[PDB]
Amino acid sequence: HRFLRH
Repeated sequence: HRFLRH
């Protein structure tokens, strides 16, 4: 569930 967010 590695939901990146930058």
